[PDB]
Amino acid sequence: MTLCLGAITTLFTALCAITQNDIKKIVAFSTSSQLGLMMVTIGINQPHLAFLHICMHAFFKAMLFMCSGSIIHSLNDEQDIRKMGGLYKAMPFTTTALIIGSLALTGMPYLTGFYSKDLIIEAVNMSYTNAWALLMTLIATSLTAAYSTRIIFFAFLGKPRFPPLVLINENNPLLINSIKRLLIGSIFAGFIISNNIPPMTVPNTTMPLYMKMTALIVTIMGFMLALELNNTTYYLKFKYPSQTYKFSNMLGYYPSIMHRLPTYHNLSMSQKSA
Amino acid sequence: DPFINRFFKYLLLFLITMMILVTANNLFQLFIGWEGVGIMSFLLIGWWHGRTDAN
Amino acid sequence: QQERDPWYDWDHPDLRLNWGEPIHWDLDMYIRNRVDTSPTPVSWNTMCKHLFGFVAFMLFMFWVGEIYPSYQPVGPKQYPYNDLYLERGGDPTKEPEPVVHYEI
Amino acid sequence: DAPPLTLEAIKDRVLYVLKLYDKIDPEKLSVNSHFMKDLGLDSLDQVEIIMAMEDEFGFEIPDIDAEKLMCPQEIVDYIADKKDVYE
Amino acid sequence: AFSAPAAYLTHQQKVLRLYKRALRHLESWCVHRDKYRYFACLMRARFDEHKNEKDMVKATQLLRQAEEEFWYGQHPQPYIFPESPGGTSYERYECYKVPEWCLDDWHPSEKAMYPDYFAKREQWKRLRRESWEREVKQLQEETPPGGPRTEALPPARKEGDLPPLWWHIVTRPRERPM
Amino acid sequence: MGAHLARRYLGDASKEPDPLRMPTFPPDYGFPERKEREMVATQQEMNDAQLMLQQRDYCAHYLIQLLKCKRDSFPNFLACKHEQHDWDYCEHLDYVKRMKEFERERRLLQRKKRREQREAEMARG
Amino acid sequence: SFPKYKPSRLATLPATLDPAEYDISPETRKAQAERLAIRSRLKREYLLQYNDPNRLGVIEDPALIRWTYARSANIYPNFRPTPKTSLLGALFGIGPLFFWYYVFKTDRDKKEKLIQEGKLDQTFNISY
Amino acid sequence: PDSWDKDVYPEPPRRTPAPAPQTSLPNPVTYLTKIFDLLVDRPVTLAREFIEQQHAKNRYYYYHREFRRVPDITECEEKDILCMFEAEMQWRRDYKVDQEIVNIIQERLKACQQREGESYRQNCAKELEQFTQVSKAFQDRYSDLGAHYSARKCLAKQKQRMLAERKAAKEAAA
Amino acid sequence: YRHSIFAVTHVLIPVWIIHYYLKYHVTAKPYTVVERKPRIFPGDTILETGEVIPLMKEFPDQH
Amino acid sequence: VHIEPRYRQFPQLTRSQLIQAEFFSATMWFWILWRFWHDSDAVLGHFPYPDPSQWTDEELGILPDDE
Amino acid sequence: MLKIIIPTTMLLPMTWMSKHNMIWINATVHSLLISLISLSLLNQLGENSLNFSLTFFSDSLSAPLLVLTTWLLPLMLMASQSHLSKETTTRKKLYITMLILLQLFLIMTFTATELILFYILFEATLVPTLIIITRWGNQTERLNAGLYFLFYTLAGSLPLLVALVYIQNTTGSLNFLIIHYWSHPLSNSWSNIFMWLACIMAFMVKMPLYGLHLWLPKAHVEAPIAGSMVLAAVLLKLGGYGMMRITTILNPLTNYMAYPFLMLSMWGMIMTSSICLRQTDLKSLIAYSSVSHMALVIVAIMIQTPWSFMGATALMIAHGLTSSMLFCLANTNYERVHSRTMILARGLQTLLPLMATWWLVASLTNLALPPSINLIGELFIITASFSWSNITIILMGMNMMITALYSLYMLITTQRGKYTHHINNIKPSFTRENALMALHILPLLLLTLNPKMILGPLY
Ligand SMILES: CCCCCCCCCCCCCCCCCC(=O)OC[C@H](COP(=O)([O-])OCC(O)COP(=O)([O-])OC[C@@H](COC(=O)CCCCCCCCCCCCCCCCC)OC(=O)CCCCCCCCCCCCCCCCC)OC(=O)CCCCCCCCCCCCCCCCC
Ligand SMILES: *P(=O)(O)OCC(C)(C)[C@H](O)C(=O)NCCC(=O)NCCSC(=O)CCCCCCCCCCCCC
Repeated sequence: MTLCLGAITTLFTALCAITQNDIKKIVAFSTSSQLGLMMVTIGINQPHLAFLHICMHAFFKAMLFMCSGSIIHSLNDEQDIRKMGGLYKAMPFTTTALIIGSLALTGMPYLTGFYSKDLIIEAVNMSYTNAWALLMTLIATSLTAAYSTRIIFFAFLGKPRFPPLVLINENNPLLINSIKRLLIGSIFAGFIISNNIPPMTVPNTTMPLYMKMTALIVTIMGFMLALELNNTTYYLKFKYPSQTYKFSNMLGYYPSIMHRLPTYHNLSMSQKSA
Repeated sequence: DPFINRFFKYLLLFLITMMILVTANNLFQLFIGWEGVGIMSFLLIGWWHGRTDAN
Repeated sequence: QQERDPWYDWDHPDLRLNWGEPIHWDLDMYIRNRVDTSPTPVSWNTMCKHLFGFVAFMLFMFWVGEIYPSYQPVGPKQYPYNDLYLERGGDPTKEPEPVVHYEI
Repeated sequence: DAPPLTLEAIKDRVLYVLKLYDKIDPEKLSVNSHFMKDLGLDSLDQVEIIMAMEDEFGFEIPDIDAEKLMCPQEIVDYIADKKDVYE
Repeated sequence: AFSAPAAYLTHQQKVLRLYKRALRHLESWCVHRDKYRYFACLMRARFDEHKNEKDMVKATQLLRQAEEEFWYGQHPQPYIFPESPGGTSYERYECYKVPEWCLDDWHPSEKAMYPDYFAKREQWKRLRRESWEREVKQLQEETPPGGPRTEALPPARKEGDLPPLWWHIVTRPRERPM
Repeated sequence: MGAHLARRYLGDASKEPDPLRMPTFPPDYGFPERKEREMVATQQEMNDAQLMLQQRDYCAHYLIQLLKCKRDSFPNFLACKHEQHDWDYCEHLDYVKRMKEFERERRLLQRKKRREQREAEMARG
Repeated sequence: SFPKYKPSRLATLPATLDPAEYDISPETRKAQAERLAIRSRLKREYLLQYNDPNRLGVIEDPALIRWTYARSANIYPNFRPTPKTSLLGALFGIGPLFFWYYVFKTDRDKKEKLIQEGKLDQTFNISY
Repeated sequence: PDSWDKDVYPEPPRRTPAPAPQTSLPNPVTYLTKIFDLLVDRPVTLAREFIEQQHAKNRYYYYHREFRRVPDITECEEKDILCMFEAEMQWRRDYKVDQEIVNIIQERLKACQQREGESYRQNCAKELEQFTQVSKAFQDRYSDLGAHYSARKCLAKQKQRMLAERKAAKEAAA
Repeated sequence: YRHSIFAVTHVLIPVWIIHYYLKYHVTAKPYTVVERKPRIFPGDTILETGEVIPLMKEFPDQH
Repeated sequence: VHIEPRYRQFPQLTRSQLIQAEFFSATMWFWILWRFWHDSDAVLGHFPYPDPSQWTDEELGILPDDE
Repeated sequence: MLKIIIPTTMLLPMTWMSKHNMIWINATVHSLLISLISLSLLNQLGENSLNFSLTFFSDSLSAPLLVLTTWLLPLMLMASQSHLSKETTTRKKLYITMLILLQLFLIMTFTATELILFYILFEATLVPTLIIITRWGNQTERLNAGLYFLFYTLAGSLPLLVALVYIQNTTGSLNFLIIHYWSHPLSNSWSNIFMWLACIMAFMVKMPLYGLHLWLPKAHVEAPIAGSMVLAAVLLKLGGYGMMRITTILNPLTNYMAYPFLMLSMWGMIMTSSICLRQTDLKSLIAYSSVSHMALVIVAIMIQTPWSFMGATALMIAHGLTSSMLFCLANTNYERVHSRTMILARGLQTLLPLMATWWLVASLTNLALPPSINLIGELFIITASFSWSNITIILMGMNMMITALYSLYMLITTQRGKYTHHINNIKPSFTRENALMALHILPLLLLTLNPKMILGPLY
């Protein structure tokens, strides 16, 4: 039950994330997807990998949220990627910090997220797991790459869309030093923690080559597909949204129905009947 | 922020409650940390008390 | 009150009410902190159908995956001393059924 | 945080936007020229001007108030009054 | 928010509000500036095409069709300015707005901490108290016997008078009080 | 993932092994003389080392050696490469032994199917 | 053409999609003017009392008083025992009680049967 | 330590391995332990030595109260209020003592589990059996007496248990 | 100077109090502070009794 | 450092933040390349995966079908 | 117990002979002194109760309630001196006399060693309460509220008097020690069923049980601040104390007659929490919260296990303190705006900061936030009910969720949001009000520090 709950959670939250326009919302759904992945890790009887991923995710997700907050403060409380743009050169340090955090989140082959996410994916593939849970975990990894691509593409690449009065200034020592401290951890802390902890489980030494590359292959595939779809936005071609897009953008309609129907019935029963 | 001191106090209180939750050895203390981080989340989400969406 | 006009200069801006105008019987239920009835981009029936279909499909596919799991072409793992009889809490006085693992 | 706005800055920015508009000749544009009577625009052009000012200053002018902003000076006064600019 | 609403929206007002809302949602769909400019020019071309219509019934029918098309084609998550009602920064500073009637309850020591401000505050209070009778008399002189048919308020018709019902409009809390 | 899942599900589960029931044949069926696996580390040694019960497999001695090497060379956390490789190699050998068991079960099952089919044909004739 | 929007109870019909907004009778304009006049009179009264310099207190709201009175004190005098009221009261005030009584009685009967049969795991169950 | 009885609170002899370093790098843990001893342990030790020296000047004693046995509810006659009160008080004190016995055994079990750590399932079988026996006896004695428990109710429960045992034994011997 | 005044109070005084509390009050009742027993490997020296835990048997070395 | 706001122009940057961003990006890429050079088996694997179809019936203990 | 009873009977002449401007000072100072003296009863024994004489005795259940009463008297004095400034000196002295008489009757009730004397005193508590309500209430509904309260309680209690005299005739004594040491099983018969019904129904009406509670909203909403404080803090605990004392002789019939009361209590706890969710009056919201908490106490007493009694006692004490604090806060806001509507006054967080802090702490204690004694008692009751059956966890969880929902709803509605524009008579919070809130809240946290003092004899 834990494995299935984690799988559905990570898939659903990533799918909702890949089409949000609020950067804080995207980072929140990424956090939810990582929590679902951790719950999947617990469900396959790998409790220590879950804790390792807790630590690594704490590092790079905290840095990502700090970079998002720096962007928001620079652009005068603007939390819309549709209004961000040009920040790759407008803000160098937050740009490189966010790129490093996104690479660590998606499982860059030797960053902090590699020493937890890669082992989690290998354990999922190599265990006696639910087939649907495994498939949803792989799709969630691809969608993680997808929404990281969306964040970078709509926040730093392209031409500016913010109001003309440029108040961009990221030269504060407090911000720079805090991001620096959380940035060295996002690169080196995974290696140190992995090499210092005692072996808490038997490693998966023998496995097929394609199954070893499963995390990297799906990450690259998600990167490429999301990049192509985002590049299609430049075309002078306008098309109405699809049913799948409406479902994904509106959070699967779960907040609407589940926040309007049960609450209405309970409150109506509270006064009309009781 | 006019109440940045209170904001830092709330952050420290959340840190204390999280440490209690993590280091708790028995279920009652774990529940103490549980509810402490829950109530600190409630207090910090609705930081701007004039915002209906925050409430 | 969420449906009510946000830009109007209400006497109670947060509640979106004017002084003296009749109050709805369910105002305590229709405040902006409570149940919302504003129109949605998608029909309520369509939203309900899509949400129920998605969750039912996920449950059905989880059951199907449970009855058709995924594993690896390996046999059971082997442990030395009668599948770790004493280490897992076996009775020292009672003799366990011997378990022998051979080479291959 | 951000530098405070001034009446002169608001006027300069609104005149900047209006002079970058291509249906208004900058030479015959003054702070008291009316969009309809002496500039020759129409309702849709006024709506576009209001949207441009909203983009320029980063805040939304409600439709009930936007219909009455028929002059650059009126726009300046409205924006300054909403933003609490007095100097 | 500063203008008293009328009893109804005219056809021109309806179509102008639809035009602005459609442009905003199109800009939400067309993130990039050149694409937005292209499609906004096309939208204005459509509005110009239907601009001249002698049959008001046909104009209302076209407006209804356009409203249905907009509702189908609206962006589910449109762009909203941070200070706008749907924005992320809406009503964040409502807890920092404190009124001058709260101000006048201060202790004498607190008042003495700011000597010059309270002198001007007392001047403002004297101005308010010396004008209320004139304001109420002006209000009751101009209103029809039946009663006010709109929320509009008159200006000061005299040189020594202030516009009636001005105190809270003038003394409303600043947009960023603290 | 793998071709074995496809063969068992979209095919002959009778000819494919059951992971939960494996092995279904005597260990010496086909092996005239078969040697029991040798365990190096003793129960007392594993208990003193406090290896996790998941880690107390036939590759436990290499794990104990790796832990001892890691504890002694504490500040230099890169000095246990040889011990780590030895433990991983032993785990790899254990895994390939398990794979051999799976393959043996599969081919024994299909051999039994062929034998029973031939016997049925002989009875029919 | 485009798919229609079906309004619901918890997702109402938007104003721009209301057919009544495109069929405006001259009577409708008069009704709108009357509503605006009522709102303007109420607003004028409130603004006068609110801008009075000599007022120190709360402006009483008769609408609020009527709402709080109808929600609390005016319910019973207007209650008549009808078949609908009787059935709803009986259901909502009796059915849950007997349902929970049945559930707990069955649970406790099973527990007592297990205790008497002596095949219930009661070890370590010291606290009660 | 002599504060508590080592037999009442058992503890296996500790076996700390001797350090056998294999690198020329310094030991940061050793350096930090030395600093901790030089900065914290010595000052707190001096303070405690002064405090204990102050304590030894005004030494005084406190005692453990002793209760003699009194006739119990079985010996008490029917509706003899004085004997009934004495027996009820004695039964309540014995109930508290038994609760503390169960607490002692539980503490021993918890400590042994934590001490054994990763191999607690096998090495703590001795303490789990003692707790099982103690909990079984305690539950049989004071399982379902109720909120208004009394020596009479416990005696009635014991009589019922004895009657059931006698019936079972008679049926077995029949 | 400010760092030194902060460090002595906020770190030094509480650690003094906590160490005094643990060493003389908490570690005066049984089982209050329980350390997990240290891991013992073959070929080791038990310090309390000067014991020599022996090595493991020869490994069937592979390559 | 005081940074003057710009109107419709690229903001003023600082050599310090420029070189810091470049240094940390170069640090990340150097770490990635250096790790992939030394322990490449963490990505490509270290032990070959056996092909069970190439195992003989002799070593798998499968008797001839006729026997 | 005379060292506590006599000082109150001396407080009466002090009140009636003090000067006109010193009555509140004298009463408050000497009430605090009497509370300090009554703190000595907390030193309880581990085997038997404290039997002072043939008439009065103290127990681990009676001591915390007595201390709560003695501590609650000065708080009532402070609130009354707040809202009774314009009354004449004679009427102020009469009000103080009513409060003193109520405290004296409560002390003698909790210390009475015989059931008939306990009945006489716990019935005598009605007269001062009825006088206070129907005389110093503000609204027109105080008369109807007093009638409802009086007649509900008396219709409950008269069969209890008949049952007590019948028990005395049958057994020879109503002394609690005698009826505990000489208790005999209650056979399953109609006569025993109706005796059980008489006793339990009297105390359930006093609790109040769901379906017998209307008098509680009526009285609590329409009573003055002191009356509301004493009605919820102590007068509601008379039913629980009586049920704990009377159930000694009702076994084993309680194992079978408790089903309707348990079902009523659980479902009515859910229903009253839901009612709190949709209340337009703040005092009504607090009253229904009290109803839910006392329904939980009823569940604990009816299931009747040593773990339930401890939780019941802790919940009684914690609910008394929390309800008194909430009523005081509501009364302060009422004195500001002269209306009890919850949505009339908003933005009080930005109008009165420290009062908002007091509101937050009171709301946090109202819901079971650990390690508060509210949570201790609620958790003990929930665990005992789980041992009783495994769907009680479902009911308790639903109740806890709705409790948190309505507590935070009250907090957000009263404090958060934007202030009402036209309400400009909200003066800064008084030192007296802040001291009242502090004296309400600090003992709660100290009892959290030391929890065994309010866990009853079963500890
Ligand atoms: C009851 C059903 C229950 C289902 C349960 C299971 C669900 C699983 C879902 C998995 C994810 C599906 C894809 C994303 C859906 C949301 C798309 C969206 O909103 O896009 C807008 C959003 C951008 O929106 P925007 O920028 O705001 O602008 C608005 C758009 O312009 C607005 O433009 P638009 O509206 O035209 O764009 C949307 C449109 C176009 O967008 C896409 O197609 C996006 C996805 C493209 C990639 C996925 C397909 C190919 C994937 C594999 C490719 C390689 C295969 C291997 C090949 C080698 C083999 C050796 O999408 C579609 O037409 C549907 C495609 C997805 C179908 C999902 C399954 C069926 C759903 C229900 C049936 C109805 C479907 C039809 C639609 C409704 C009726 C009209 O897109 C993105 O951000 C990128 C999305 C894709 C990136 C990730 C791609 C890889 C990850 C997914 C595939 C798995 C790869 C790894 C597999 C590993 C296996 C071991
Ligand atoms: P100024 O006062 O000159 O304004 C001129 C007006 C418009 C007032 C005219 O005087 C007038 O009233 N003309 C006749 C009425 C009329 O023009 N009716 C038709 C106008 S509505 C119309 O034609 C809209 C059609 C196209 C736009 C539809 C919007 C749907 C697309 C939105 C999609 C959502 C996301 C992009």
